[PDB]
Amino acid sequence: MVKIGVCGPVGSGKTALIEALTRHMSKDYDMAVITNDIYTKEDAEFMCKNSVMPRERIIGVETGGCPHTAIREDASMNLEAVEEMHGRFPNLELLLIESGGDNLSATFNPELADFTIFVIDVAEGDKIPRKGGPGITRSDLLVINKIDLAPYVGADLKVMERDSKKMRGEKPFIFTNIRAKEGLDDVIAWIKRNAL
Amino acid sequence: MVKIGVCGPVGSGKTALIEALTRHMSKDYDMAVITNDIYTKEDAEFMCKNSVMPRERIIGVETGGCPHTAIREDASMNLEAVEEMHGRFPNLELLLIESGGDNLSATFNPELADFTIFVIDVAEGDKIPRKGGPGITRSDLLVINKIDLAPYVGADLKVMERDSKKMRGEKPFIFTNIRAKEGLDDVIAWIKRNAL
Amino acid sequence: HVDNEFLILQVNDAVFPIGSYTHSFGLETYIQQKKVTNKESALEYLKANLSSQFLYTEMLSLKLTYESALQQDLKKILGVEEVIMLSTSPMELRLANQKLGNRFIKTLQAMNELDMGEFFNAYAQKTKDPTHATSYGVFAASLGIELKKALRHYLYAQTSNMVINCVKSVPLSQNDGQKILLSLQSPFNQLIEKTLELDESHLCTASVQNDIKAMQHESLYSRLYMS
Amino acid sequence: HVDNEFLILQVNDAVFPIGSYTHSFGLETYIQQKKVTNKESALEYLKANLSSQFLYTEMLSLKLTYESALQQDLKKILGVEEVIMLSTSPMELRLANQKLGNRFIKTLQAMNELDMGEFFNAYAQKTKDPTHATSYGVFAASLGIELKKALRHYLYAQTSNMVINCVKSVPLSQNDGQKILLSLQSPFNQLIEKTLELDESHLCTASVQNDIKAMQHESLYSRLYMS
Amino acid sequence: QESKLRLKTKIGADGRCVIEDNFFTPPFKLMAPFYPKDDLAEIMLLAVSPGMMRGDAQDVQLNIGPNCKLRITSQSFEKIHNTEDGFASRDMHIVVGENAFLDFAPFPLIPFENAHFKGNTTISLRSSSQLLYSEIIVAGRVARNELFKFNRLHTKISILQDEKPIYYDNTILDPKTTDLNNMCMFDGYTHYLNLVLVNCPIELSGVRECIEESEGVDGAVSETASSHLCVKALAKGSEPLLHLREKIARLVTQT
Amino acid sequence: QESKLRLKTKIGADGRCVIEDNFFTPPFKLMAPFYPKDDLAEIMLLAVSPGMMRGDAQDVQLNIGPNCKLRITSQSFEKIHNTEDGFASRDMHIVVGENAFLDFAPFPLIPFENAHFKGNTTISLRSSSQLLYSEIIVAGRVARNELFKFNRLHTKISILQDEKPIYYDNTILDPKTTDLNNMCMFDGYTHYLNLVLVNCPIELSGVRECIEESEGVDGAVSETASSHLCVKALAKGSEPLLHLREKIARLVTQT
Ligand SMILES: Nc1nc2c(ncn2[C@@H]2O[C@H](COP(=O)(O)OP(=O)(O)O)[C@@H](O)[C@H]2O)c(=O)[nH]1
Ligand SMILES: Nc1nc2c(ncn2[C@@H]2O[C@H](COP(=O)(O)OP(=O)(O)O)[C@@H](O)[C@H]2O)c(=O)[nH]1
Repeated sequence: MVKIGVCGPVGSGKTALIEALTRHMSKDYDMAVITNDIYTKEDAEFMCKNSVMPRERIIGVETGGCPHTAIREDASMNLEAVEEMHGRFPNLELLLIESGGDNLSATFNPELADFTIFVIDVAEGDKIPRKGGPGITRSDLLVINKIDLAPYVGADLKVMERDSKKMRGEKPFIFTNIRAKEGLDDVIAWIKRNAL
Repeated sequence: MVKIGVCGPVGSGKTALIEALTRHMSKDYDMAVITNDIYTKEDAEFMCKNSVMPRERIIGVETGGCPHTAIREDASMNLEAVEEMHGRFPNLELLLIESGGDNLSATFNPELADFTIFVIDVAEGDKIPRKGGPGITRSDLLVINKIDLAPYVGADLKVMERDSKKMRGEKPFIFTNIRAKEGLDDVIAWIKRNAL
Repeated sequence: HVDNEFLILQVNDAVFPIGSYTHSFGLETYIQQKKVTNKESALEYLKANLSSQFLYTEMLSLKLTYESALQQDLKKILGVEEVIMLSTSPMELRLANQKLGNRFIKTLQAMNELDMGEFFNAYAQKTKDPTHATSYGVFAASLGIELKKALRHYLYAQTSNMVINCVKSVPLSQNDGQKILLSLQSPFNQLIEKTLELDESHLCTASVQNDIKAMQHESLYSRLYMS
Repeated sequence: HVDNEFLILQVNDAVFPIGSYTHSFGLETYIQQKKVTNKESALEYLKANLSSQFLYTEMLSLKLTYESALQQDLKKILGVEEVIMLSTSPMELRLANQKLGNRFIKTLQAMNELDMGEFFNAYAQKTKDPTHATSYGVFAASLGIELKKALRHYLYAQTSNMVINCVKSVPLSQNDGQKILLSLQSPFNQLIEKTLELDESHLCTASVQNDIKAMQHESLYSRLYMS
Repeated sequence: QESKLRLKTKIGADGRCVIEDNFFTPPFKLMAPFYPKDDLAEIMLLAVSPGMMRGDAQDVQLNIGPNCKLRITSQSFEKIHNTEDGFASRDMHIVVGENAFLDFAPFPLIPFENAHFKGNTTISLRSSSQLLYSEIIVAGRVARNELFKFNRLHTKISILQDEKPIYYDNTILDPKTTDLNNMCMFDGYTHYLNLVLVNCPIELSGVRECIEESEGVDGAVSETASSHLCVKALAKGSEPLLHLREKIARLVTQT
Repeated sequence: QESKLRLKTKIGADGRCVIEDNFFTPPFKLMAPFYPKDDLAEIMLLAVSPGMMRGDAQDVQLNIGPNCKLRITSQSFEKIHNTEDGFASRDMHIVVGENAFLDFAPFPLIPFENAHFKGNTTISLRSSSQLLYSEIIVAGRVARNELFKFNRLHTKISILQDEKPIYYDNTILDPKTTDLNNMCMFDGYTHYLNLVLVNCPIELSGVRECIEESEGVDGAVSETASSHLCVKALAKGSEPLLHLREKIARLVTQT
């Protein structure tokens, strides 16, 4: 019933975040995933196994090579899958919708997503959050991930926190290492509080 | 005159590659850059300084938040800038066209680019090249970058080389560390040979 | 305060939100198998596809539900839709046209100030398996839009999306896209004339390699499209 | 073998490759400044924008070059285009309509099998600063497309792109997009009637806040659009 | 020239599928069951004639009794000659009973120059019935390079399960109205297989595998709206298609 | 009731810009130059009358001789009364010579209920001339809450450089044909400044700065097709506009 979209660049940890999220939360919550990030048939599988979910709880939806349109101005097939997921699960309280990988201008249509989580990572640059796209400013929650890579790429996390707080105002953001489950509890806390 | 497009995910080193490329090559070659990866006015600047290029040799072109359409099915404003760059530089032999950051399905219209370089990086995953998008299979040259991050993220470069050679056939790919200028000579050699 | 002259442009607008761009209806298979590699082979594909799958399934079905809607025969309309569903074997092609039909209706209904009339509302409540073409046929008759005109706009709109798929995926220069669309104007008129001539015995006339390529689309190693 | 009934759908197609989607014509400024935050304010913006910038600059200029083209008066056509260029102060709005004009002509010319006739070819050779609307006006007259019809399609196509910009950037639900397009049908008809009435003394009638917002668009801290 | 074939089967006194009743007139030649597997009976259908001419018509009636597991293999080719201002026709009504399995296909069609052929096939099943049905159509006599010279070919299929339609096919081939060589119809191939598996103990991935192993076949499988399987395939000769069909029939009859 | 103003300037015997010839009739009151900077002369223009009435017409002619650097500041408000079935008009022809600078604006317009006003301004420049020109229009008498009650207002500008047009403005305001309060026209503000800088020693970023420092102004600057600058601004009162204009004029006359 409550829809939360997850977008961000390719390789930023959108999938890792959704897998680690359902691993924790699916125990206490009725939930499912729709995902646009798929090419090969062996993609949708790997997400089911890693997330400890039954296959009926994950639907892949192709974008025609237009991942921005698919979540934004014509969300039609994603919206069709949402209505499908409601047919399968009448008690569904939480639905995670993952984009096909994108850039800082990525947004969700309000018809598709009730809340939005944008995911970037430290190795893309520390000057990313000041570039200021709608993914940085508009999203209900920003996630900065792979903080463990910081000293190896020369990424200044004070800079990133400074610039992020400036851009989002009082809109929350969370530093993260998903492999180490680090900050993962913060994200989970946010979803319970905000989206309920 | 010879147009070469550069696409790849956000944070993969597209800009770093183009800057390091013009630093070396602009000495012996008449060349310019068109770039869709811009948000803030201070973006286009930073590329001029880092690339050691005069400002008239770099044109930024906004995508309306549709970076895929802008290089593909309606390339109109990019094509308009190409014709502009030919007005400024009648002797122009090489034109580098950078996309706004994208995913594995990114391709250039043949009217826009004569050749294509696709740029991914090691920290996105080692299973990326087997996902097999048109960016992996179709591009004239693939660049795998940030190889120095390999042991820290647990990335198997034999795996990446195996899968890449499988997918591209005899279409060349090059391992790379751009910060260390590592493999940079290979890329330069490719452009001279193939695109001439 | 509805003007049909604008409404017809609106529902046939490429950006009208039904999700057509996510569907190739088998074209993606033809491309990865190197049957459509350029402008000339693309035009060959389009002529052959429009004269088979599109003429006998899409266009004819639109005329049939239009005519039934004029007499307010709901039973015949649902019968045409059952025939299409039982006759369309490739799964992704069947589901594509159904999903597009769902979206088309849901979008018309979302506009609360458009009064579709008692019959269209009755249709929208009962329909089990509408497609884009059948629901559109009922839509046009309900509003008193002239058949021949309704067909012209529908045909152009659906074809433009196929040509754009060619531009994106082959790829082709966007100019080649436009030359193709220009070349198709004589065939468009032949198709419309043919659609007016054909009786319902021709409904869902089988294609061969088109169906096979639509089925093969399910097993592609890597792909961008939903059909 | 050219059919004008199809050709008019083709050049007004949202995917006809002129690059309209990269341009907001100042709307992006109204959005970042929180003057268009929802469906109701978007509809307010659209009504005001179409009644000022679009009516007196775009629509009227199209009618003027149409009429001159009929008499094969190339001099008057180039004069209208000079007026528009010298009268449109905001740079990104001026350059937007010019670039779209370039793309429109280059695309028509890229289709070698379309014969535009001796006059349009002469126009295309001489024009210094065509816009989308002026070049379209010459195009329609050259092909014997009826003025009122030419205006109707052009108005719808340009407006749909503005509404989609609102959907993408506000953002709005795609359904709100469709409600807006339906609400605008009475205004569309008033605009067309007005365009037929207006003489050339009204050409490039000044707007005020629209121009200012179009200029302010140059200095936005972060932005997605070219205008 | 009305040709008939009528066949009715039952589980016999020995527990084996047997012919309960039959009848036929030329060209049809029916042979007696043999037993490759325990529950599996196989009956060969043959043809003794040099083809169909103007005015010829066939009527086939099959009735497969409860618990019968039967394979009917048609070992000939049906050739349609020039029919002039007339036509040749084939009508078939097939009934499959409870817990019965039928594997059947009519003779492959080879239309000659100016051949006009019509056919209609209706099949009634019970919810517990199982069916493997197929049809092959050829472009002409490929030996002499006669491709699509026939007048018109129209064949239809309807499959009902407990009186409810679960599948239709409408095949109309008219070389005067289209180029049947085009990439959406025959696409340079000369031979076409259309095949349906209703309620069979086989997974889509298993059928997909047989198709992949078949050489010289461009073919595919997919799930119908009624949750059954449909296979379509193209080839340069009848053997690759007939062989593929054998492999599929084998996958279902080992389960 | 034809009012005139004619003015011609030249570099005087003392090297200063001086009035060579003039003439005027009421309402116009012209004053004598004063000298804030070395090369900068300033001449005040004032108005002694209660406003324009039906049939009233003004004709202004300015001729600014070579090397003159001149600032003409209009210190009054032009009020248009109810003109009934007639109208009031203002025609201005302005000529700027070689290496001459002119800073000029006509009186701000305050149209009353049912006022009908027409105006035409033509300006000829030489390639070396420099120009700062502006016009202010207000909604009505804001004091008494009269907003957009006038009949019709139409004003035009043409600027030519060596006989070649470099700029046009066509301002038509008719409260019967549109709601001038809408977010594309006056947008809730009551006062509008339109200003052009031709061939001035100033950068776009400099002008953009003055606009940002100005309080109570919603405004902006941009480059024209001819490579000159245009500024437009809205305000709730004349002073914030007049002040902004002073700051811009200062930026050009210090260079
Ligand atoms: N070093 C590090 N790697 C991570 C972290 N989170 C995810 N990754 C890795 O980053 C790569 C990309 O993650 P993925 O989920 O595929 O990103 P997606 O493309 O947005 O779905 C994978 O190899 C992950 O294992 C992290 O916190 N630190
Ligand atoms: N470790 C490592 N970092 C790199 C390499 N190349 C680029 N980077 C860093 O990764 C980020 C890539 O940024 P950029 O080139 O602008 O990515 P783009 O978004 O594709 O244009 C920058 O912060 C670089 O400092 C490399 O070879 N190794």
